[PDB]
Amino acid sequence: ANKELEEKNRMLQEDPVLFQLYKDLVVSQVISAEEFWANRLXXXXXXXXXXXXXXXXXXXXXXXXXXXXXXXXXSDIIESIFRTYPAVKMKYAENVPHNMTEKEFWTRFFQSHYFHRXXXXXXXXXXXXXXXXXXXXXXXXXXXXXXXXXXXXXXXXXXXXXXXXXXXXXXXXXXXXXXXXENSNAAIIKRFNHHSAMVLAAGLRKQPAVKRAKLQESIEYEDLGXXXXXXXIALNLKKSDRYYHGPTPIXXXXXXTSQDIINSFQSIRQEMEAYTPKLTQVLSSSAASSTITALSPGGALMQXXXXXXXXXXVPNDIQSELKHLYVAVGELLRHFWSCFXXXXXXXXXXXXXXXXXXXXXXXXXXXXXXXXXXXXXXXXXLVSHIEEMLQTAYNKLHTWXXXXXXXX
Amino acid sequence: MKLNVDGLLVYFPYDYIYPEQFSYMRELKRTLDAKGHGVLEMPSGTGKTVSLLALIMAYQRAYPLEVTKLIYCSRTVPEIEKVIEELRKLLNFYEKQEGEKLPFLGLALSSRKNLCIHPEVTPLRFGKDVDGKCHSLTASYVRAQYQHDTSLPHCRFYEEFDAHGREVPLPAGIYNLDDLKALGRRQGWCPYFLARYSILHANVVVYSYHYLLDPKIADLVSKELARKAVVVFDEAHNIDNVCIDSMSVNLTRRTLDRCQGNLETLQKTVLRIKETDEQRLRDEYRRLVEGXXXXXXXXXXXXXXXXXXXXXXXXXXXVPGSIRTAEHFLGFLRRLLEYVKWRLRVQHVVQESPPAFLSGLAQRVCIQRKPLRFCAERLRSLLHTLEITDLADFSPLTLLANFATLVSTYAKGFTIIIEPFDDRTPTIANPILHFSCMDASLAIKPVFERFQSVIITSGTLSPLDIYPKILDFHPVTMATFTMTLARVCLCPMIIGRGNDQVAISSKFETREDIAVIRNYGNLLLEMSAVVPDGIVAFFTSYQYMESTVASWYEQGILENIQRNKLLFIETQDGAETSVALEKYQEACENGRGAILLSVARGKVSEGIDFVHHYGRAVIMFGVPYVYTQSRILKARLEYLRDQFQIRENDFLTFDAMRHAAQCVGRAIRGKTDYGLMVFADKRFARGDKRGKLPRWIQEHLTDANLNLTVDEGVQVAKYFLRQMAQPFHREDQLGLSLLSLEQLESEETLKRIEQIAQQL
Amino acid sequence: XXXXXXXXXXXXXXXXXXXXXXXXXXXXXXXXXXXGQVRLGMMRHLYVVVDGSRTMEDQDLKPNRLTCTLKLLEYFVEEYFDQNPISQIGIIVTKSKRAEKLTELSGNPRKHITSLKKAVDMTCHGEPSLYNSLSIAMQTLKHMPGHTSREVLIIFSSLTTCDPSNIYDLIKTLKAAKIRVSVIGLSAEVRVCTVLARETGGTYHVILDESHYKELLTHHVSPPPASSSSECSLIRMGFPQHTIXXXXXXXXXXXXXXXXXXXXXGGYFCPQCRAKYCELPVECKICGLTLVSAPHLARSYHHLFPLDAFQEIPLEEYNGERFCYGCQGELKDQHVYVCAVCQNVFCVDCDVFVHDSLHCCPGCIH
Ligand code: SF4
Ligand SMILES: [Zn+2]
Ligand SMILES: [Zn+2]
Ligand SMILES: [Zn+2]
Repeated sequence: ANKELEEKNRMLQEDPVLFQLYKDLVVSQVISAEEFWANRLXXXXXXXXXXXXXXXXXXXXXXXXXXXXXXXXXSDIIESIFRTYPAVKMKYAENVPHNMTEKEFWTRFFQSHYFHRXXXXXXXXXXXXXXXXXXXXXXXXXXXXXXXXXXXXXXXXXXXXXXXXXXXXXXXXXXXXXXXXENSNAAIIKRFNHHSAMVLAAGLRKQPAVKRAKLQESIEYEDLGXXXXXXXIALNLKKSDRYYHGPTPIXXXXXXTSQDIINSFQSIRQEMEAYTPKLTQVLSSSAASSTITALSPGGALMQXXXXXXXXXXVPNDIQSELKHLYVAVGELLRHFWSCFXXXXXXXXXXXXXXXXXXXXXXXXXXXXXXXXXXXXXXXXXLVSHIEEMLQTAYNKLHTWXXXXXXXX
Repeated sequence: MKLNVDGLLVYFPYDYIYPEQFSYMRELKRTLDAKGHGVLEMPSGTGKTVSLLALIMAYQRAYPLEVTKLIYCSRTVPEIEKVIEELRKLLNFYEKQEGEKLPFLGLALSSRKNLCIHPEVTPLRFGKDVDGKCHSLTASYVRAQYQHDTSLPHCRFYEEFDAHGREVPLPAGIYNLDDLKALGRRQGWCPYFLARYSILHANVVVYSYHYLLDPKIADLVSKELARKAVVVFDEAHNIDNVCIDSMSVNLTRRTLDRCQGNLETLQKTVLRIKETDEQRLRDEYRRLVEGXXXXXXXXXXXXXXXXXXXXXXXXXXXVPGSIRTAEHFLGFLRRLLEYVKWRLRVQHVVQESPPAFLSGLAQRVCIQRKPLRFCAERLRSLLHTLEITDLADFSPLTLLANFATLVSTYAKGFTIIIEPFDDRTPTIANPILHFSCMDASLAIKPVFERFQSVIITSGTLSPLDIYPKILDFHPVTMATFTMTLARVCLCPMIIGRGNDQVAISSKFETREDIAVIRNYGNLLLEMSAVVPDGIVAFFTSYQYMESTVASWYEQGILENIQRNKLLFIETQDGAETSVALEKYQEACENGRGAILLSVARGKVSEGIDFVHHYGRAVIMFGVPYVYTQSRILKARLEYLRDQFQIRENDFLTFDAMRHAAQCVGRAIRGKTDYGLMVFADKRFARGDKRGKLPRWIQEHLTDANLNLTVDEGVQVAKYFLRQMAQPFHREDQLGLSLLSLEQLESEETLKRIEQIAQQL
Repeated sequence: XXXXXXXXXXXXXXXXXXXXXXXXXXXXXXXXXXXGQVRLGMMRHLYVVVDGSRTMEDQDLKPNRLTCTLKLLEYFVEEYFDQNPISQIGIIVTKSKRAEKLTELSGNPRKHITSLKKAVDMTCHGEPSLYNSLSIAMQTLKHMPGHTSREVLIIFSSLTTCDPSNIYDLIKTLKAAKIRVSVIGLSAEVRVCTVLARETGGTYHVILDESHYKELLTHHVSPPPASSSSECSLIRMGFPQHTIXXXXXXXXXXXXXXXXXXXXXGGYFCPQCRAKYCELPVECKICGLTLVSAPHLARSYHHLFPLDAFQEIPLEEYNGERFCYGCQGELKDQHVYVCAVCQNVFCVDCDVFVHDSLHCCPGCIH
């Protein structure tokens, strides 16, 4: 199957920048197309990671009308009927040309059992309704209540069930008295029971143990037993002084001998007794003139800073070149430093590292070719940052090689 | 937690209690000091089963004289399993505290549906067919034929239990139905007959109502056990309904046609066995003349069918009349069958008292009273005699014979009502015959005679003034326990006001009124848009739920309810309801919203309980009145006017409110559970109907909440859920609605618990 | 309909003042703050999942819930990047049974607040999807390194949690993938969000007011403590110095940027790959190193040697120190707050200022 081709293509189309990259790498003779599309897995799971289950009113969401016998084109409705009623699935397997069309087929779909909730001999959905009745009788006879373990067993929730002979309420189920509207109302009851059972089973994909389980569940009380609180692992820090003076490096802090403490206490207790000259002592004017000389733009504390001399000469097309280059080298170093970090000491990962080495060397060749084709226009714009990144890739490759040869 | 309950230590199987708990424990110490019955009412907040089993085990641990055996009685088999496992928790606590010095035989017991092993009986789904095949594979005579041959059918379970199993009592192990089946698999036995044989050695036995109150099943707890027995009913609202279901008998034209076919089959059997054998018929005539049909009754384990449906004190000890020759007894049943068939032919509703039916008998087909009493004994002895195998085939005639017994025994309390057509039928060929009873007291009367102290207990019982006035009942304690709360825990609202200001009701008597059903659907829609995780919606009748969910479809409502939550409508299949319940409980846990709408009479709301997040907002639609039923209601009400003194409009309101507050008060499990519980029609505000809801719901029914609108009720629901979805941790309860070890010993707490509980 | 009877009067001159003072005092409340000497998750890839449901358009708040929620998330991104600098945020709007990664996991408030100012203008159609939103958050938060307390915050309103698959196997997976999910809920308690919160490890909360919802988001600003499960690794870090255009660009390295950019003369390098970054702190886009200026470690040192409680006493009570040790002012109210270690005197203004902003006692420094 040509799946991958169609994926990498669809992407290249939607993502022209990625297309660019794909050319700048594969077409540039640095690596091969298979590797690039191979290790570039980034997509969604499914159309929505699942579909929309038939919530309810799958016949009555936009009922019988993609605007009775109106248009029928809603995707949620047709997919929910495809899940919900597999008799309609098999009928869609049968009568789809082969001599009817979706107009006539869905016009014969809004018939009884499906939109009107009736029960009668009718058109082409009659055998489908008979198979649905056989599925109900298989759920009732070939199957039963699974969790009839300690509750919900409505057939045998009475230890002594007899016939209609020796009782009081013997006129419960009458073999006579079958009417038309009454049987229709019972049919509506059966169709809604089956509809909700198919919804719950479609949203659910394919002994004393269960009985004691249901008994011990229904007996217990949440009050009269144990509590509901998980844990909290106590973090009692050992050496919190490492937190107090943090990652700041040790400054040169050498306060001298404690004789200086006594000397300084003496001098500053004598100092702050006699106080407040305000006119005289505060500023000499020559110091203020030298301060204005300093804060003027050619003196000290004006660092000749905030200059930031730039090289805006040929902006736009060189910016496009650098967009292509940083995208390409980002993908290259993405693969390199993604496989690189842990050595992953086997032969498959080392072979992927060797393919990374080949892509690295040809990437350096393509980068030198792009620098020669770009920077020989007006002699500016150092591209040497990309060469720093690729030189560090070169360096980690040779340093890993010497490290693993020491680890031989 | 080691409670002092004013005489005794009690090991409570949780290291915390409620104050309601200890009030209940005081009052039950009071009921077991003086040997009297007592009716309690602990609401559904506490573990009333936990407390109840704790104190009965405290007495049985502390006093081996007055109380021999506890007979718990909970009504459905999952509640049997729940009470057994809470007893098993308490024994595990009891053995953690001391060590293996337990000896304590807890024991469940239900039936051959739930304790049979045999892989040819087991795939049968029905009770009578399991009873028939168990009567096939073991009996009094098939067991003997196997005993002197080899290839004749046998279970290998009952035979091996007969070989060794009736000399080793079950050592001190609390057994469920599953554990008891496993022990039956293990050594190779019948756990059914093991359970029945080990009734004699137990200390707590937990079976159903119909296994105690039926006179034709409960022949297995004798007098000497009952003189020191404590019986505890649980969930005992419909005790009177269980009694009226337990002694009334329904006859149908299909039953009489299959009785005629049965009569011809048994005639042919008498002919061919007259061609076969004669000597045991001589022994039959001996044990009729000599004894009172008790010759081969000593070895009678699986030869017992349903016994005589007269009560334990109204049976006789005489010789069965002109009945003795089985040819003449087939003529006797032939006469009785043809007269009841001719009586059923009447095409209008006819009420009679049973002496009028006996006089119509004794005049027009010459059958007197005492040979009509002994018909049950005669058909049981005859049907034991003729070696016949599958007794399910003989279900109608036994019914008819048992019906004969009731007609020839009771009078002035019971009523024979003939219906040519039912109420929802009219003019379809179903003529049926209710021998209906309306004395509730005549079925619990031997339960109060034999037993020491029976304890009716439920979460809802209201009012307590009427259960002595129906059951011929005089208790020691008539107690109601008030819901003491540190957090509102519930709010009942009476949404009796439509959004158009239409009076919400069900006055139309199930014949649809359109705008009221519209406002019901609007209530369900907007309450769906507010409430989380499962809404339970009880209607009035299945015809009315049928009609309502019909007219929620033609009217454009029900798709919107689908948009908010997932419906699971009810049906009267036994298996479809269980599947709808299972999907309803798998939709309250897999993210979405689920809403179960049912009928407030059926089995959906009897056992199947809705716990912390399965029903948040129990929407009681309508006031549940028994409206479909016949003159059985009119006749039971005429009886309660006449011979008891309880009014018409009093008993109807009592019955409607016990069903409504029965179906509402299941939503709450503990103090840390919150249930919105709305009542939707105006009648619940009218003083007498509100006056018969229990006290623990009237306490939290505010006059502002009384007769809310739909949208005012929706805003009260929103404020309720927002104020009651916050962290309500255990530390908010140790003051008010919880008690520690050392919070009990303070006498101020004792003054508080004196103030909580009240009596009536 | 008769609230007008709420105003009583005994002397009626100061009694209406007493009723108004009781009402104005009952219209306010104080916060509940918790202290711990426990391990915290300080590198913290948090990931915000907002509803875009139908129930976002409901008007329980003073504007509709979308607008208020989005305003407090703008405040949340602001205070979270103001307090935890290493960490990151990603925003998913969950809309129409599908999940949409609206803003990817990054560490600068400009893109997130720009996207929220965009996301005011949305529609909020359909039912949410907790499955797909937790799936996208898991899909990105698989491969963050193990020492990161990977956290998801679901601001969740509606009740029908319309998933397309089973969401207990996600909770088992996210339990095993040591992620931590906390849900702030609107209008209700939902059992599935309760199971998700109590099983993944998070905390579930439901909203009364504006003020309570601000208290909940302020509760989720601070780094929540770690379980017994999360890895305690040692991430390799890089501390690049700032580099201006060296000596009036005498042999400089003129670059564009590394993530509409101008010609960068100088700035921040990297000590691993030697690239060119304008802003610090930024995770290395082509190496995997994390780059830290190191006051960005000092901006979150108060979590590790934390504060203590102030002994709060209202009455007069032995106070021979009449003036505030905070700012040298008299104590004209009946609230005096005294520290634990030094036991000096502080007023209410110094209380709120020390416990919210300065994060240290001024006495204990001396
Ligand atoms: S004798 Fe035992 S094994 Fe045989 S059918 Fe009866 S219960 Fe089952
Ligand atoms: Zn780098
Ligand atoms: Zn201090
Ligand atoms: Zn101050």
